[PDB]
Amino acid sequence: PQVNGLSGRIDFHWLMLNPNDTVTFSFNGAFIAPDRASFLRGKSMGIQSGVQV
Amino acid sequence: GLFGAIAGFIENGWEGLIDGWYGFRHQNAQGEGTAADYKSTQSAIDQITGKLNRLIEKTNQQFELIDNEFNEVEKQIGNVINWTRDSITEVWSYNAELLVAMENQHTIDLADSEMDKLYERVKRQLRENAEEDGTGCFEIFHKCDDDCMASIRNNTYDHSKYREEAMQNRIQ
Ligand SMILES: *[C@@H]1O[C@H](CO)[C@@H](O)[C@H](O)[C@H]1NC(C)=O
Ligand SMILES: *[C@@H]1O[C@H](CO)[C@@H](O)[C@H](O)[C@H]1NC(C)=O
Repeated sequence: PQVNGLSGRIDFHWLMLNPNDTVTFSFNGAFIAPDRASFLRGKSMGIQSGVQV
Repeated sequence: GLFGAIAGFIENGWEGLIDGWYGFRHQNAQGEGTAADYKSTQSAIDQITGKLNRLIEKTNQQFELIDNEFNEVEKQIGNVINWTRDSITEVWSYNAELLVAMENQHTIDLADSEMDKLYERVKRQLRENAEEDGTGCFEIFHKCDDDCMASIRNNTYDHSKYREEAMQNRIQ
């Protein structure tokens, strides 16, 4: 179904590389490759709300 | 109460006594007089305080989101979560209502004890000088001036220095 004008869809997958391990991507098409990785800075708490801060 | 002196033989309370929780009200030659007893009143207040200091300013544990209000989680896991949470709510609701009944039952009897402890202590000071009618009163059988009354309050009453006089009026 049309969402933002496109009837195609991208499926986002994820894994968590442990330190010193290696991830490998074989692909001959239909790939959305990561440019940058992401690391967690510490601890926090998330909530869901609709009120003033 | 459990010790029957908050409803047993003290018929009613004294709305005028705002000095404390428990107290004395005497009658003698010089006239009327009302004073509160600190050592008792504070003994119950220090006790209610213990309860409050136990139920208030608890440092509860940190919990995180497992649900999603904006993008509902999968159904089968959403039900195990809704189910589990509903069950814990039963426990705490039960634990909350039961704890208060336990505590409120205790506090209400606890106050009795402080009344009976005061009453049954004053009676021992007046060993054979007085008799108790049974309304929470002590019929004194000697001249007890307003200094003799205050003697009872701070526990300086020397039963011996009135005994022979009191025992006389007691038997005639
Ligand atoms: C990862 O390898 C580096 C050197 O290649 C080493 O200094 C480090 O201790 C290793 N860390 C772990 C968790 O194996
Ligand atoms: C779980 O409960 C929430 C409200 O607490 C409700 O909105 C949601 O639809 C429920 N999920 C299921 C699968 O019943």
